[PDB]
Amino acid sequence: HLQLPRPVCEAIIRPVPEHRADQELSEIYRDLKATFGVPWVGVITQAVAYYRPFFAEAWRRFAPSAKTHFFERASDDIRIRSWELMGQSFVIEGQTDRLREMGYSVREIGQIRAVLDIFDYGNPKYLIFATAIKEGLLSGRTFGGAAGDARCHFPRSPICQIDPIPVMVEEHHAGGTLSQVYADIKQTLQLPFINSDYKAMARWPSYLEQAWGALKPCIDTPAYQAGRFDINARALAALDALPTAYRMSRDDALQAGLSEAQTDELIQVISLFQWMLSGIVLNVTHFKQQAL
Amino acid sequence: HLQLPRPVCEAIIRPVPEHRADQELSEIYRDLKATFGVPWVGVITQAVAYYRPFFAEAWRRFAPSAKTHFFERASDDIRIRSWELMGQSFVIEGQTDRLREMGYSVREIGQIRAVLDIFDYGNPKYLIFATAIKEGLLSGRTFGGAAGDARCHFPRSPICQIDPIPVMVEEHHAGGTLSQVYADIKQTLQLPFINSDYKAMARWPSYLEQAWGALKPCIDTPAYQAGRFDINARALAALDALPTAYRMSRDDALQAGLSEAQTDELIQVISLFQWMLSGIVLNVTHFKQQAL
Amino acid sequence: HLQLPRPVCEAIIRPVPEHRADQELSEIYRDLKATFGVPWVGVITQAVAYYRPFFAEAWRRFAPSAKTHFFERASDDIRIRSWELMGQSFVIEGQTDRLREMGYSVREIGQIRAVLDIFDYGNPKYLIFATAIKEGLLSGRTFGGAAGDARCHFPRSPICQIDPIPVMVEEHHAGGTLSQVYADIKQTLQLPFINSDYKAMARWPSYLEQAWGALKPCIDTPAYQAGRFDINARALAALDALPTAYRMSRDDALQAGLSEAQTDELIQVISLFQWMLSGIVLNVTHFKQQAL
Amino acid sequence: HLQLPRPVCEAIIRPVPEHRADQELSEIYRDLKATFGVPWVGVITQAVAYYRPFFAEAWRRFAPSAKTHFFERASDDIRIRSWELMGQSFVIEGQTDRLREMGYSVREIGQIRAVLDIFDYGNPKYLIFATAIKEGLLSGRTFGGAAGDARCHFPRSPICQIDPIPVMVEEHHAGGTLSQVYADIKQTLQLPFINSDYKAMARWPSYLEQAWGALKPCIDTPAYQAGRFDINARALAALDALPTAYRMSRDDALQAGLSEAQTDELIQVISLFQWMLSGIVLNVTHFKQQAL
Repeated sequence: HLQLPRPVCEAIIRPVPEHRADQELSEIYRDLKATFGVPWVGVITQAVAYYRPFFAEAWRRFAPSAKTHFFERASDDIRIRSWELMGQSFVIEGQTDRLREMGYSVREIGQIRAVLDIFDYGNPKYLIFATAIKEGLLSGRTFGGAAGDARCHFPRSPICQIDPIPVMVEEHHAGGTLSQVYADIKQTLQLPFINSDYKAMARWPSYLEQAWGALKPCIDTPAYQAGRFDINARALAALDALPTAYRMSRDDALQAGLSEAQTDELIQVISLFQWMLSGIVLNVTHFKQQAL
Repeated sequence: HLQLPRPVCEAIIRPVPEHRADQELSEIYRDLKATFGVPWVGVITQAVAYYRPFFAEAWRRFAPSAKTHFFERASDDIRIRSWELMGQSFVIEGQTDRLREMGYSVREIGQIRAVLDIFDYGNPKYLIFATAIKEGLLSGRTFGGAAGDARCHFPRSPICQIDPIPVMVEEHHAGGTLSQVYADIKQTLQLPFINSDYKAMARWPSYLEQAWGALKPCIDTPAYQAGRFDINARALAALDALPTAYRMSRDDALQAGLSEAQTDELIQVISLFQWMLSGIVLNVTHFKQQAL
Repeated sequence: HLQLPRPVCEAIIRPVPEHRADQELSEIYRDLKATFGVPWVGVITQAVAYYRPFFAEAWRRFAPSAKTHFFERASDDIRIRSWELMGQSFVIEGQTDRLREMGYSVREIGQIRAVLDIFDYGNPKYLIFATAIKEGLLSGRTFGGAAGDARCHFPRSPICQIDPIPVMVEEHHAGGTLSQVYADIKQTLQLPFINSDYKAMARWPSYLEQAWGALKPCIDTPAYQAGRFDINARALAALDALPTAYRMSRDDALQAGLSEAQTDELIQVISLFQWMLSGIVLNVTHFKQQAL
Repeated sequence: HLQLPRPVCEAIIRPVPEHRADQELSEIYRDLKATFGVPWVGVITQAVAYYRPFFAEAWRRFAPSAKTHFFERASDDIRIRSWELMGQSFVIEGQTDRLREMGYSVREIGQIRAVLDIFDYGNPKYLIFATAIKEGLLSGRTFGGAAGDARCHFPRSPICQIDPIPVMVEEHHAGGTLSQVYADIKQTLQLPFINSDYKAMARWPSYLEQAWGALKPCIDTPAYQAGRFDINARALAALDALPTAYRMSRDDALQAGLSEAQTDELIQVISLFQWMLSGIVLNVTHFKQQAL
């Protein structure tokens, strides 16, 4: 009965997407993408972006760890675990053939796998970042900092795809039918937003409904909820193990320039996204397992 | 009341899309795109591609002209005329303010214009090609070939975007309301196919539904049907003025490897697509005037 | 025996290249590239950009004309004339067989032509811009702006290559012998700088060694000097026919924030690049006819 | 005083570069790049590619292992080991200060690092592949295949740079000084060819002049020599642990269609490249530490 609570969330989330970002924000957005080695700024960071002096300083405190061999391996090990959990817990009778029947060519199915690959690789990095932000605020604690194995502090595996931004069907791009797929997900996952993951799948409307439609019955089953706690506890372990110490408390929030009250709302906001992220990692894993 | 007849189109169309093309075909596809200087193979040429040795040979007979200063200016003057025609015959309200209110940012509206630019540039080039193919078959005639102004034989203005293929929501990609928006168009336009320019617009569903919604009432008004005659007449004039003579008769079809039967079917296919291309040139013009 | 008088420029040129440009200036560079529809910022515009508030202002005033059918055709008509001129004045030996025998493959020779095309397309546009800036300052006149044919004000031929920036071997990149070919070019062309064109061709040092060596004997022959004057005059004529009036005189330069002392230097600097731009249009034409 | 014996190479090496590779071979070249996740076909694979039916068959059999977490981790640990090794064996002064003073902007130095990054990531993967071909042929043995940890069989970390092909100044591109730096490199490393990485560094000839000059004294110091053997041993150990069994014996090479004469020749060619990739791994590690 291992299970992860969806927090209270009073808070209005105010993402700054990349197509609206001003030049100052877009610089941090670029540093973020380059450092992780991902071609998309996640909604979580679009949302912490609203509290921009916090985001700026938090990222600055976190960026050194993100650049390390340790952080590459820690994220990669969360992807592997998800691949392990979902393969053991759920039946994946594939869908390459289902897609062929629908009309999809081998080229197209390639392009889809390539999109799911991006998020497969990128989400454990956002999860760990989310975790550090939320736990730093909540506990005021200093995390990581140990020397240990010197190879842990080495530069991460260096190749990366950072351009272009994946094609994403935003919520105001959406027509009616797709809007209902988008409402169906928000409700099912209990989120006020559509993940970048689904939006990029949505470029292929008929493909997204098929995939989501196979994933939906697995959400909040006990094995899913167990698996999600597991993924969550591993991001908590990566937080404890950062190569460069990370502290960003409520008081560092004030010093960064936020009111006490804005810090309270930020905590609700990051707690929501942090809870979202262990779930999307199972979610993306599922889509990718079907795709093979 | 000048009108140009929608022909009979008994014939099944069988386009080989780029994501399906094999190595041999993809190579002619690359030469096509490179010469015209467009990043997409048009449905017209996808469809004539089914009759591959005719398509191969016809393209060979036409490409010398396509590479010329003459052909660049003839295509460009067709765009200019359509801009001229639609600007006068139609009151087209600006509508970027609507898009803004729907939630589209200044950057997104930019990307949308960039897509319309592609087709605004490329469709006169496909229109003239489809005209050469059609009339060569019907009349057996040898068109152009005059020396004239030596500058007409000069290399065309050199710059092109060749990549990537635009993002198109193909018909099997399409979801619910979009399959009915696609249906709406097929019917209104009397076509069995959805054009590439709509599919590219389809990446922004909400933007398609009401760009199209604004254009639909214009189709087959007298000023529309007349503007279309004008565009069709000008492609016939560019056909007569080709700097390298083009002949591809019915008997060349047979020589190419086609049967009498297949050639009969090809004539129906090219006539339908040829008819389509003057309509789509006004259509794209309309979209693009809306988007100022 | 006709020729373009080389101006005297004692003035130091201080180009801001794209790889040192700050955010604000990159934003203007970007807009310049998107409107011209070329992938590179000219050394001409890099040197004017030093006197930044004047550059910013000459560009806002000129850009309305740059976006027009008139400006696209006028620039393109200068490319045609240079092709005509060099073709009739010079017997140019083909060099692709000699490239082949040096080791160059078909694709490579193709890459070489593609780069040449970029400058064959772009440079007349810079020539006209430079002419406008120079004459506006020398004469104080308002140029163009007559109503005339409505089509001249239409949007220009709409698709372009903006990315990536051409691979250019800068002077501080060059090793010994490439620094000697750069020295040669400078003295023969009478310039204190290396054009973007040669640096781009310099990606293939041996090809540049060849194409420059075949061009050089033709430099400042009578047929060159007369053709150059004619190219020049075409730019001056392009100036009087601009769709949207352009005035940027000394009084305007002062108002933009320049001193008296900086305006005299700017007049010198633009004067030297203006003279230059007639020569580079012919030079790449020779290049490009060598490579047929 | 440990050292890797250089093998006698009598054989003429005959690489098909990406810019000459035909359609069939380019499609093998593609798959190799999309599996390794690098944007370049290595010269080792270019030379084995001459023996094309053997090349196709050795890659079909090795590709199952290359697609695995094991292979990703194992290649990555070779990168980690060389960093560790050159770091504790050598005190390497920074060079970015001299690059600055030479004229290199912050972005250019950034670009150079990004190119170094590529090889830093890819080369271990080419080391291991080359090791499998050499040992397979020399010993007739089946390599890897034991079940072990299930995770080893999982899909590798799923993101890559596959385009564009790095800018590489080939030997028929090079001019005067470059040819002599290339000459220096060949004799110093005892190779009758230039590696992809020096030709890439060569886009910036003065950078290559500087980075190679700082390396060359270190070449064949005891420390270098001893470290190179270690890297070589770990490749040999990666070979015994391949997730999916690999056999490609001389007998196998006969079935693929090689004579006995070509197989002797192929054994000499792969042997010389096999020896070489242990060195290039240390070599670029050095450049990269020079450039921190």
